[PDB]
Amino acid sequence: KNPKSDKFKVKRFHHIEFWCGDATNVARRFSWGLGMRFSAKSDLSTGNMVHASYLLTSGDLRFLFTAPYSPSLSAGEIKPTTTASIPSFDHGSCRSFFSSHGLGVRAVAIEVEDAESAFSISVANGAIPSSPPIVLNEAVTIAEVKLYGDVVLRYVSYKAEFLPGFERVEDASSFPLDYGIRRLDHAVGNVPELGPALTYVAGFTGFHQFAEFESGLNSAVLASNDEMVLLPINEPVHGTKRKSQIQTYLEHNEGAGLQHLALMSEDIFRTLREMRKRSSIGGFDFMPSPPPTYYQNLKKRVGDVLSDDQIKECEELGILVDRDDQGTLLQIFTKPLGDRPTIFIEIIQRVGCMMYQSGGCGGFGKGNFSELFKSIEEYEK
Amino acid sequence: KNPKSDKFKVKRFHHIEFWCGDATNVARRFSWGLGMRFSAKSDLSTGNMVHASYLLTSGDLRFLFTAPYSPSLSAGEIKPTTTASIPSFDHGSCRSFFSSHGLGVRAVAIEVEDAESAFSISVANGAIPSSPPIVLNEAVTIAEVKLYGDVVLRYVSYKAEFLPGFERVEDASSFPLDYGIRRLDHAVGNVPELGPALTYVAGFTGFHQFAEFESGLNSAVLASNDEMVLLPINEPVHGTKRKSQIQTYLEHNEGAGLQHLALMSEDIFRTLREMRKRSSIGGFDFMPSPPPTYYQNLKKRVGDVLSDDQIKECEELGILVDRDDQGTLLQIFTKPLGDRPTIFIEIIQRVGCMMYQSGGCGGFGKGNFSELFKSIEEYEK
Ligand SMILES: Cc1c(C(=O)C2=C(O)C=CCC2=O)ccc2c1c(=O)n(CCc1cccc(Cl)c1)c(=O)n2C
Ligand SMILES: Cc1c(C(=O)C2=C(O)C=CCC2=O)ccc2c1c(=O)n(CCc1cccc(Cl)c1)c(=O)n2C
Ligand SMILES: [Co+2]
Ligand SMILES: [Co+2]
Repeated sequence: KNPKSDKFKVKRFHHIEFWCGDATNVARRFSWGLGMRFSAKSDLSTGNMVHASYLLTSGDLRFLFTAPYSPSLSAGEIKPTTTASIPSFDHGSCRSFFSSHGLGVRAVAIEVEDAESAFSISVANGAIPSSPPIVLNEAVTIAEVKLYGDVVLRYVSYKAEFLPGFERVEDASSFPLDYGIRRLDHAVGNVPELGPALTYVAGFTGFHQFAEFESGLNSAVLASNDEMVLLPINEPVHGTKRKSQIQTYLEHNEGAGLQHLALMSEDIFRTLREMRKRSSIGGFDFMPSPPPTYYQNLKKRVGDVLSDDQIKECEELGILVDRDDQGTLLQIFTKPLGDRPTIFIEIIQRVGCMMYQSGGCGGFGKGNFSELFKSIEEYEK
Repeated sequence: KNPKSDKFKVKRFHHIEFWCGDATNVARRFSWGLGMRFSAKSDLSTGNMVHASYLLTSGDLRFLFTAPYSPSLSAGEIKPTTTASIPSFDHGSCRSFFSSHGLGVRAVAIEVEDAESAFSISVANGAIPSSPPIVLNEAVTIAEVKLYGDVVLRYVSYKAEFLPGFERVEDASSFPLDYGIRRLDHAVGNVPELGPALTYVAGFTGFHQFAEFESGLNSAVLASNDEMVLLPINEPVHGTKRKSQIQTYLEHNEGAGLQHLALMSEDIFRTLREMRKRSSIGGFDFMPSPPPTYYQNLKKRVGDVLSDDQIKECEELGILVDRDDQGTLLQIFTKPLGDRPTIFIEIIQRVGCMMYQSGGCGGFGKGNFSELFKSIEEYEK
């Protein structure tokens, strides 16, 4: 059931912005590790005396890395005279965010028809304002409201190239890396209490609960009208044998924040080959692979969807597989992206639900908590 | 002339420590960009609840990357009960350093016979204490005094593996990269006033001025007894046509600090091939190459030292060449290592001065200011 109750017209995930201490080093690491091309910049070389911002792209996926310069460079500016390309940016907010949380996501940006209207309606329906709508060069409107913790939901809308004041990156420094990642599938928050977080966000968006079919968490998913903007939220379950990983997150993150970003690949096998090649030479590590019993058990679970060779390829790469009543999901998780055991990345590919492919086809892999548990006890023998 | 006036016995550069916002991402970028192996760690997985510290090595060169965790993880500790592996580390100092200066060098560490004695004698001769001598697991003593700005000179001494509490890195995550870098040749500070900085440092070390043979700077070099610890210092020259790059440093760095690290390669040609291969896929960029007239002029300057093929190879890679009365220097400079136009890296190889090779053979390339200027006007034609 989908009541299509969005209170404003939402299109797609537009970008994810990381707040960094040094944007250069994070962006270059992420570019090599994920196969994303350097596409735009806003920094000293473009006249921005406030913040350094570098954009990586792979398909429709946009990762933005931003860090503050010394406030002294812009001490004479006021907001009417600012050289920042992102008017919501604040030196003090950025430094406090990074000191409190370490490296992580500041903004989940969705593209909307009308960012001023999206902001107004949101705030009229309980959203905590974070940055009022601002029109950039009469072409792009950007607005921000609080999502959870210190993460904002950012609305962007275009009259008709990333943002004004950003410049396309020079051909020489823009090496066309590509490991097959194409778009952001979903973005997941960790919170202390799922109920109040769900009520708040669903309250100002009109996003509906996405139908779902001892692990330390309860979770629910909010979705836009066409279920292409997907925002799951987790809360810890206390009192378990193994301490909840959601609670460990909240502790090391200093509270709520973005837990993982799930990136859709058009060929998860090639993506994982390419990423695993680079794990130990500057890229990303992956969680420990499931035992072979897990892949033995795949024949019964997904033998109508994956061949024996396609299953062996999953075993080669540590890929996980889960199933809805509608589709099949292949997924794998990286180790944390930075120093703290907080944010990580999920690579996914979905099979089925053709009409184009409907959002969320195959679910989010929650059946893999049980199957992993079973397979490890089965492998123990 | 070398009076060998060291006030304590100094051995060699031991390591360079960067203070970071996220040590993971800087270290992984540096590892790939410079061909340095992950060798040791001190972090949550080793019981360190205070800071994440990752060590990269290439030959004798040691780069340490450190960032603070949330203070809440260690809120119950006191210095007698600390889990930090580096007792001088302070959350507030690290955050203030990084917020003020961005990514850069906090510690220039030299190995000495006796770090307690080195500290005491230093302070008795005017050094500003920064961290008193502390004995780690009865095996290693570490002490720190102020060098310039917020950079410390760190003394380390061993009774007889990097530091106690650091663990050797797992074979799988320790990929044996190597582009030919072997040791730190020199470490260079930028200051507002060269005279008072020279007097201070030479005053508490007994380091002597290293003999030297419109560019925007004045500089001098301090050296240990065998001239293997080399610490040049720059000050800006004001009132030039082109604004001094030293002054630009001081402005963007919020004052004095480490300007560049010069890394000796045992094969500068292979190092630069390997680094330039990776410039646009996560590694380091290099300053713009000199005009072809510069390499035409190399035949007259160094034709007795480099063949025509070895010169063409310099032109291929943008390598610079300078000459002492004693030796020849090949050098090249990276673009800034991070967001701000502050710290950069120099790759060098020295030819001559065999006895082993004496320190500083060939100088520091100050003749290349004139030769670059000449060659660009010559290329203009
Ligand atoms: C993130 C994630 C998802 C996911 O995407 C997600 C949503 O998108 C929607 C909300 C529910 C939800 O979880 C699905 C399955 C997962 C994981 C996962 O993170 N992990 C490792 C956990 C782990 C493992 C070992 C020790 C610790 Cl402390 C912790 C798993 O095993 N599975 C099976
Ligand atoms: C760092 C450096 C050295 C060096 O190692 C050093 C010491 O170790 C000892 C003290 C003197 C000293 O300088 C030598 C030569 C250099 C550079 C250099 O940095 N540069 C680029 C500068 C530059 C160029 C263009 C615009 C701007 Cl704003 C700025 C050069 O050209 N040469 C020729
Ligand atoms: Co997920
Ligand atoms: Co130098």
